[PDB]
Amino acid sequence: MIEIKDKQLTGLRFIDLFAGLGGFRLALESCGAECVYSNEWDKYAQEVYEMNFGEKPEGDITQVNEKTIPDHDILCAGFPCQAFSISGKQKGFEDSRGTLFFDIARIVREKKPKVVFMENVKNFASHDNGNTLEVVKNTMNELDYSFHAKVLNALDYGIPQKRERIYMICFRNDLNIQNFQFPKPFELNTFVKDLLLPDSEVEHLVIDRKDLVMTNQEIEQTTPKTVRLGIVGKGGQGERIYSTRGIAITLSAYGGGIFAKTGGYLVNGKTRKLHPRECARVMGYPDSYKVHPSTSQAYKQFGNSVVINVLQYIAYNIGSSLNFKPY
DNA sequence: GTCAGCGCATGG
DNA sequence: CCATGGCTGAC
Ligand SMILES: Nc1ncnc2c1ncn2[C@@H]1O[C@H](CSCC[C@H](N)C(=O)O)[C@@H](O)[C@H]1O
Repeated sequence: MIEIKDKQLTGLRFIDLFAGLGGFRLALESCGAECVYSNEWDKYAQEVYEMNFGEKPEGDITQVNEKTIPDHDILCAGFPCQAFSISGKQKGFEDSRGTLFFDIARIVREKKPKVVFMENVKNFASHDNGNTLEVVKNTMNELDYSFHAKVLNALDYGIPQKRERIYMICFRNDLNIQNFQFPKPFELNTFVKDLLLPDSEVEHLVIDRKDLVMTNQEIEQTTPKTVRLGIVGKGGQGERIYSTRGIAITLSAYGGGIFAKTGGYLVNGKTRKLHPRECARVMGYPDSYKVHPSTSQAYKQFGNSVVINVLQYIAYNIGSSLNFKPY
């Protein structure tokens, strides 16, 4: 993560829905806001959260009466993406994992917060011939909010990962906010090779396979794109090998392949997958964040999360717009 | 609960 | 043509 000296959000409160690791929390707290409620039902997510923040998130959102919730100013929520991802069955709202959005709607109507800030995958904006996005747009307008959405590739903001996501911000109609804007991009100056650990700590992650085919030569100069050097088996998800001089591919939570959830990389002549910590780093997490003791669960948790750095820049821009109230 | 081989939509 | 991003069955 980046460091914010001008704390544009001091004195405001928010809630953490579908918390996971608490990615939304680090982002907002670094700016000066305060967390007053949280909610996440996965047994293990509940453990890491407690370990790093010191409180236990409430359970199942579908059975929590909306009137218990504390008063707040910003509702943070990165709802489930398996029903909308380009790697799935694309069942949208017909999937019981796809109807969460409406519980958000339910909560919003009662507490009328100043800002709603959500996140989801690139394909959300194109699913069902574009109908799905309209539905979120119209429901938000009807509840008296404005709607702002855009797709941002992580490599345009300092993190070497090809992760494209749609971000959605909604201000309450009576505040009259007319100058919010999405941060401007910049040149990358960090690559996969600048975050790896020493060879003595990753020795157990190596893999020697004899169905290894080489389709390209290792490059000699840095670039901001994924460079495939080889393949194993048939070359499907988790069977592709890239270079440490380019950038990482999207980390996932239920992935397959011999190089599951992270991908394979050629390091100093040997091929291997990434360490939980090297995963924490390509997601922009700080070396002080204690990860879960069970390696397996740790991989899944990272593949489900958000990048910290992008959430930060957008967070700042939000506060700036709320703070401009001239005579 | 963990592992690994898959199979096809979408965007050039 | 060419490359990327969860589901399902096995123990
Ligand atoms: N019905 C429900 N009630 C509560 N939490 C739920 C839920 N359905 C799914 N979840 C949890 O929703 C999360 C969505 S992914 C979000 C990750 C989070 N943004 C990050 O910063 O790490 C998963 O952890 C899932 O276990």
